[PDB]
Amino acid sequence: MSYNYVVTAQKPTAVNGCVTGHFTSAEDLNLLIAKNTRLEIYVVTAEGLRPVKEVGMYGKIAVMELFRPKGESKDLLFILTAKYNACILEYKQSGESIDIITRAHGNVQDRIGRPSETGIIGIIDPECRMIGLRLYDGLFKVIPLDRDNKELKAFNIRLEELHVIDVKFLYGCQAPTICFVYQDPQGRHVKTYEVSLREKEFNKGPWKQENVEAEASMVIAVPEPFGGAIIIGQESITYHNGDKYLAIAPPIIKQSTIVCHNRVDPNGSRYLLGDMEGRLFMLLLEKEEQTVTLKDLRVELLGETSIAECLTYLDNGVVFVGSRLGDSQLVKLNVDSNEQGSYVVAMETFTNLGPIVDMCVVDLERQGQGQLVTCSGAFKEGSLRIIRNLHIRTVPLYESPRKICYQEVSQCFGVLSSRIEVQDGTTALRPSASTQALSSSVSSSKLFTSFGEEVEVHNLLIIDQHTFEVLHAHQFLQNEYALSLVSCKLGKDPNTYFIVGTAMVYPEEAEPKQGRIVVFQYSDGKLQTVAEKEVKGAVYSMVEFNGKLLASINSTVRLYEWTTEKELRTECNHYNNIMALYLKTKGDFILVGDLMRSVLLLAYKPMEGNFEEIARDFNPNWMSAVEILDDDNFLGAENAFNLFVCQKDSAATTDEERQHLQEVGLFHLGEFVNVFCHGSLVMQNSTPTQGSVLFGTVNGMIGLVTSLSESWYNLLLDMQNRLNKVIKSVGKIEHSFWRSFHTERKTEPATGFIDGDLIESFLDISRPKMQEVVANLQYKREATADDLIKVVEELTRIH
Amino acid sequence: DTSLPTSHTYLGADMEEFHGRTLHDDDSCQVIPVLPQVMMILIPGQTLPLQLFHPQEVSMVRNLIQKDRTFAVLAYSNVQEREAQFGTTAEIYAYREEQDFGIEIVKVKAIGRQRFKVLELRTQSDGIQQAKVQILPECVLPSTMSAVQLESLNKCQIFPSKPDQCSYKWWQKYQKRKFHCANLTSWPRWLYSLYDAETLMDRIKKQLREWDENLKDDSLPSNPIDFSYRVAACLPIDDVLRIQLLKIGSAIQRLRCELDIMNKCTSLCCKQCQETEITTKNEIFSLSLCGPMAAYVNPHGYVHETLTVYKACNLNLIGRPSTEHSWFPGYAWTVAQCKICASHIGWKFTATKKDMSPQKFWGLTRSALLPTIP
Amino acid sequence: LLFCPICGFTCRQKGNLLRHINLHTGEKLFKYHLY
Ligand SMILES: O=C1CC[C@H](N2C(=O)c3ccc(N4CCOCC4)cc3C2=O)C(=O)N1
Ligand SMILES: [Zn+2]
Ligand SMILES: [Zn+2]
Repeated sequence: MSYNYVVTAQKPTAVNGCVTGHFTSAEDLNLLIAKNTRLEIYVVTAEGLRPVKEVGMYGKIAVMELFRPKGESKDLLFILTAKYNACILEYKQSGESIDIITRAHGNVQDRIGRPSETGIIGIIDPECRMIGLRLYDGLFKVIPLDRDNKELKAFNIRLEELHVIDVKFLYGCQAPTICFVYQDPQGRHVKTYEVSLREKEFNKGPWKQENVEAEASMVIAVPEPFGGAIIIGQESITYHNGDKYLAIAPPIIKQSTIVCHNRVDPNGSRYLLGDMEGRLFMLLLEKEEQTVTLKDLRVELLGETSIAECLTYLDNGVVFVGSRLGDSQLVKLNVDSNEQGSYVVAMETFTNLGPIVDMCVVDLERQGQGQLVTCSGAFKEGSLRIIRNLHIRTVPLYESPRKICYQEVSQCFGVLSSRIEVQDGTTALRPSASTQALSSSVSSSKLFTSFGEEVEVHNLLIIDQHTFEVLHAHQFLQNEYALSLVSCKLGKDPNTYFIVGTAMVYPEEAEPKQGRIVVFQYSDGKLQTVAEKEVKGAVYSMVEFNGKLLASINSTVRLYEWTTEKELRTECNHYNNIMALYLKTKGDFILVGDLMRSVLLLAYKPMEGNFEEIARDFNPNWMSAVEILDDDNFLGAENAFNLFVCQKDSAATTDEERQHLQEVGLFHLGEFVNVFCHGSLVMQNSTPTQGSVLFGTVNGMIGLVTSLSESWYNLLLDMQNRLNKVIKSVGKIEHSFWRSFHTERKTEPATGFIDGDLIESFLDISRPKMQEVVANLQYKREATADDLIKVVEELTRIH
Repeated sequence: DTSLPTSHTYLGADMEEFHGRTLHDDDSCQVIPVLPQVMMILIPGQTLPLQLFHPQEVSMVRNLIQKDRTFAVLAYSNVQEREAQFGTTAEIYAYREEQDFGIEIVKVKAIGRQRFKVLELRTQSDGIQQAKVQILPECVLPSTMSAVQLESLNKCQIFPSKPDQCSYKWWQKYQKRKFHCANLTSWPRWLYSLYDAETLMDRIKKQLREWDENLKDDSLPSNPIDFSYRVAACLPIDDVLRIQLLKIGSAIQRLRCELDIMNKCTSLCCKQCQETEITTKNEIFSLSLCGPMAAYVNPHGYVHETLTVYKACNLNLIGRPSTEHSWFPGYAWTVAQCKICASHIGWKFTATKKDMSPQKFWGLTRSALLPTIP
Repeated sequence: LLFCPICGFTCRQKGNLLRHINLHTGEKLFKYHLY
């Protein structure tokens, strides 16, 4: 078994949900933000946002809704996690002490059922009579919202429509009514049902089914006096209410898909809409009196914001934009547009490191304390983030950064970047790092549509390590996709080179047939192409292997040597019948992995001058990253946001055992790990941990994995078991369930991993709780609170 | 007509059929009889015709028909030693008795249902063999983008429908929409397409259509598992490759392996010679709905997996065109031997009437063919 | 015209009959096949 220890150096920063309500008090206007596992509660004030609380959930918040059942003085918060833990929580404040009460909780999973292709949907009736959930196709789960349902007992209702796009509860209905858009072979249709709790069934909806746009995807339940619903698709916005029907086809929204919305006016007269490219529109419902009925619909382009995962209007024209691909924003809606015609003015920016697609550790200031340079964001939100012990610096690029490497000798970073251009000859959508470089070159190699289609242009950017200016930008050939990047010396050459692997990608070709390995040298402000090699495949990954270059061309692993003529000469080949997406090395050992979790450990034999397979472990599952912890342990990121460790037993006495990498550690991280990298952010130079591997994830979380001794692992496992019996989780989710290795219809207990966050929480509990935790704990001597405090402080000092 | 071979009319007239399909629970442990004469590797969903004369196996079939209509076909790794690690359950779906030549004969047609692992092999005192069977499961994985997905984009993940024009553009749109969140990861969209079930099935369908002009889209299963098994059952591959495909439990991996085989293994040479090229993947044409290849039974009950090819070389003709028990109606067969090693390779089918198309072709036994990568 | 029971090979003499049959790869399970 292995002994590993995982901590969070940076908590998730990407916003996946946001709601507004009256949660902390009946008079306070509260903004609740869900960032994966974190729930931040702010009080909206004229000066901005005042943070009142921040909570950690033992789960990934998938649904987060505020509702106020009759008799309650303030809103209650319904939260569902990605593991189907549902909880109704209340905000209780006593003096200066704040705690989140769990009014009700329970797991709403089903033994059988296929999760919906459109994901989890959670809605609440406007009268707070029930909670409706769409978790699996063909079923609609109903949780009665009575106060006696303290275990959230739910019942299923069969849905004859299996492909449901969106669903909402309607306003102004005598009985709980749901309006939903669903797809049949004919097309998209809007249907309505009445939910009967007594019969636990569906009854005929208030209005008959109607046909809607083929791309209709969004349902908005308009409140009274309008009632009815609004269907938003890729071309038109329509309003249905009984026999009343209205439709508009505003051209402005046709440029991009509307993905998020929020109601501004409580009576439904105004809505905020957000597209996929960062545009923010306002949808206005013209009102005419007869009762009151809708007259017309009109959409206005408010302006541009960061690519919005969610929107929420707070007050006084202030809107919070929660972004997954960039920094979240607090913007102001002005009555009159500025000179540029934009009504949106940015007030505040909230940092978001995610997605971290690549990163490197570099000691720029040269004090023995490393710094983390990550490629964050995507599209116009792309940037570089420099993180040091946690101060963060942002270098916007306005294009997607993919790979990064540091060249110490030339004092610069090499960043692979991608920008989207429109065929029209291609035109860049906006200025970016690749277009505003001081010096620029374009690939010119003898080797090797429609108006409106988007194409990807790939560049290598040389960026100064001090000013972070784009010193150089080299553009790759047309249709060339740069996949890998390394910086190193080769052979007996004293020079240091940037080596880039690329694949020639065409729409008609499923798998690339051509590719390049290009060796540039950045000297005296110029990027020269020292060497160029053509290969019959995609160079997915590359590494420096003891002065040689180990590349991965499709399903082949090839070792090249750097000759005195400054050319790459094939040293040896190995064929693995799996695409070598992930390629790592240590000493003479090579770790090869594909997207389906297949792992293969080879060893280079200097005398034979070739590779031999040392070990293998094939287990169908999606794998997002691998790393080599040490000579025998290999860490990887597995489907369902898991971490796994595989171990090699060379001294097994059996050929079968010697060629098997038994898994010796599993741990549900809750984050999609994108990149691993050896390094630490703390000053170096007896310690309780050996090694250090940082990892960056999709949600902007940065984590650290280190190795413990058996004694330390046993002590900390005992400490975890003792803490779980004392610490009260929000929503009453068991820690073991939360950290259990999870997969679709499968769950194994966590093993070989110490949850560093749970241990670090030991320092925050009160002294009586510490005494309870340490009671009857064998350190020989009975462990005391002071000893465990010292141990936990030592553990905290590693990051 | 590509539907005639699948009916196995050569056996006889309408046969008693059983629609009572039965499937054992996943990971279940069972005890299954093994028919001694069957030496074929059976893929799930593949048809297997049989002719039983030996009293013991006739009795075994008779007993099976009344209990479960299921028996085990072992993928013999060591045929001479009868050592098999994996196998496939076969369910009898048609059966008939006959009294030709004053000898009792049983003509059967079964279908492969489930792969399994071999635990124990016990030889009964009556010459029958029983196997302790571990029913293998189907490793089903979620979409690659399910884990890394955006909640806002969860909608619009259901495409309108499937209508190069209106197809290649549709596939480009499908790739752009299904793998958009690939921008959150370290790999491109076209890489995730290489592990997507639908795209792999589409590419395999393109190849199969290249092998068959009248291949309607509905003729292939829409389930990745069934599609992969159907494709594997019709590939001109040796026994080792067939066992390797059987081992793979993931439909995605099976589809990828099948695509690799179809794109690389382009030559078919004599198994014994190992170098005498006999034909190429371009000459394969599907005269059977099940695919270019189909299993047939000769008068003495031997099973031949025949693959139809327009052209074949290095073959010597023995005998003269005879229509007796010809597998393909209207075609007279003549024995074909390897021109070098004289080993039997198949039969040359020649037309009997000038209005038939094609006027001539060859049917090569799968067991006598080695797929070669040029 | 001694007919080989596996492939249908034809010959009038006898020795070549075996020369063909034993050239077949397999166990041939004759007891289970010959009528
Ligand atoms: O397409 C075809 C041609 C090849 C294949 N086949 C054989 O292997 C075979 C062996 C012996 C045979 N005889 C038994 C003794 O006296 C009459 C003929 C006939 C066949 C025969 O048709 C078949 O069944 N259908
Ligand atoms: Zn031969
Ligand atoms: Zn023969």
